[PDB]
Amino acid sequence: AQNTISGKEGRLFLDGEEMAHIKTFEANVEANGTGTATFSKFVLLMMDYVKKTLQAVLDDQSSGRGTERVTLYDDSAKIASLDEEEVPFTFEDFDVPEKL
Amino acid sequence: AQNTISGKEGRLFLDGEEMAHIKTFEANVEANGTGTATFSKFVLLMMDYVKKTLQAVLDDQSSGRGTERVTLYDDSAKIASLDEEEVPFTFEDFDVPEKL
Amino acid sequence: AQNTISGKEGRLFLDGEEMAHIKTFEANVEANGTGTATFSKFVLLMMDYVKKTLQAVLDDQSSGRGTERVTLYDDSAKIASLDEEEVPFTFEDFDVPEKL
Amino acid sequence: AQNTISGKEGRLFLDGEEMAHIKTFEANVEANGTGTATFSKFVLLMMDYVKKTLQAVLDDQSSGRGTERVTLYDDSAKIASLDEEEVPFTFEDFDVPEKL
Amino acid sequence: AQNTISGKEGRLFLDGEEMAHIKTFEANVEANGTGTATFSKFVLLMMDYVKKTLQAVLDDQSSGRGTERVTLYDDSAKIASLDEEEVPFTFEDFDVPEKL
Amino acid sequence: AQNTISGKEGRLFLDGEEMAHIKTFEANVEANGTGTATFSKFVLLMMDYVKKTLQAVLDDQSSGRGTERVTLYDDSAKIASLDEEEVPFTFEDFDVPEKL
Repeated sequence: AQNTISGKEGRLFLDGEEMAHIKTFEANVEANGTGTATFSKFVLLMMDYVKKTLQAVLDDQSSGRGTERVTLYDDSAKIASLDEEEVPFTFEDFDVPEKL
Repeated sequence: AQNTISGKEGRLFLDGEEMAHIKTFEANVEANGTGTATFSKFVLLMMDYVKKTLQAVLDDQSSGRGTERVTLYDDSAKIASLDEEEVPFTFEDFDVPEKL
Repeated sequence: AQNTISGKEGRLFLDGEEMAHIKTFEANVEANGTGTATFSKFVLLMMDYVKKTLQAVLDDQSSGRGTERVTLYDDSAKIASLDEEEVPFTFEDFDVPEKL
Repeated sequence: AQNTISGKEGRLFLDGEEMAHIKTFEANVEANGTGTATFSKFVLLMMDYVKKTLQAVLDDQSSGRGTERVTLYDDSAKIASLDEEEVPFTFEDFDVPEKL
Repeated sequence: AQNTISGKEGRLFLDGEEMAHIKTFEANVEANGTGTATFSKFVLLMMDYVKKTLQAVLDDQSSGRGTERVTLYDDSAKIASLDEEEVPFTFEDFDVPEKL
Repeated sequence: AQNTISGKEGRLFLDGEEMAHIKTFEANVEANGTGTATFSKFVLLMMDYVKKTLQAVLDDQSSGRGTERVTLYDDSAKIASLDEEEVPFTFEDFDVPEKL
């Protein structure tokens, strides 16, 4: 429900390579969880990777503090990706390490 | 129904520590009541606290007077919070102490 | 139906005390009638009063003339008010005394 | 259907007295027909009259020509009017006499 | 479906007389076809004529080229027109003769 | 679902001739796939061709990289096209060759 989490403009890295400037994304801590996000070659490349680390900028308007980075630590999908924009994904842990 | 109450940008304090710059929130005096509100570490931290004092700025457009502060005095939720943005909550008393 | 009536920014007075800067309101001559309106301490105070004279500025776009004041002459509600924003109310007479 | 007709800001006259600056109105030649329109004292006064000549400015965007005046030549309603804004009405003839 | 066609601001001529500055219109090649369009005296006059040549400016955003004129070559309707704005009509051929 | 792909302002070429400045288009890798897109003479001409190579500018907001060109390599439709704007189509391969 409101146990949601989402963040503006982000980038996902496959073991070090940036692979898609993923825009709006919105997860759901179930810190394992499910979520969704919308995303050139590189990006798409990165997507195929996350299919098989998404580091964005948190968009909590409440601003309990200010604005921090959010990372989302951690095959059908792989095939769907062979050709809507809201793609599903399932991180295994989330985090808000630094401010900004 | 219209026995509602809501306020723009607010902050909730857990025994003295600010823990989430909670944005739009909207309660419902049943001054005990139920409500909802949408909210980094600190904020989220504060949320886990209110789960187990929300002091915002009233947004009554009628402006019967001007603009005053609203405080909302005073586990499943705690678990939901482990990972939408509209979170539920149940204050035990509300108040409009000062103007602004 | 169209036998409606409504007016922008208004104020309701309880025997002389202003008690809520009530924003948008919209009545319905049945000049007795029913209506609804959306509304700090003072305002809320005034509300508890009207629960048990709303003088606003008419918002008829037709502008058959120009812009005049509208007054709305003249317990469950009282209890609902102990904690949505569209509150119901039932004036016993309406009026458009002066221009502006 | 599309056999409609409507015009921006208008005024209705009861045998010579302007009685309501009626805003958006939209009729329907059945040049007798039915229609609807949304509309201080004077205006409301005029309304009670038309209940028992609406001269506006045509709002045909097609602009087959330019912009002309539209007049709408020629009791339950009377009672409804004792207290929504879209009021019904039934002209007995319409016209687009002059340009502007 | 997408075998549609439409064009901004246009004018329809009855054997040489302009008779309505018809705004947005949208046809459908079935180059015979059906369509709809929304449209003072003159315009309305022209309408009664087309009831019994619509030359507008094409609004294809794809801009496969640029912006060209569209003409639409070539009684119940006649009666409906005696008093909504989206009127139906059935051209017998369409065309995009010149650019602009 | 999110295995979608779409791109702003594009142009489709029939063996070398530009034939329609096709605006918004949105495909779906099933890199063969199905899709839809909305599109003067030339454009329409090109359309009749693709009916029987669409090269646009990718609109991935995620911006995993920046902004690259997207090409979509490779009769009922032909007939529908004889007269809505969202036309269907079925590319046989997609591509994001260069940046921009």
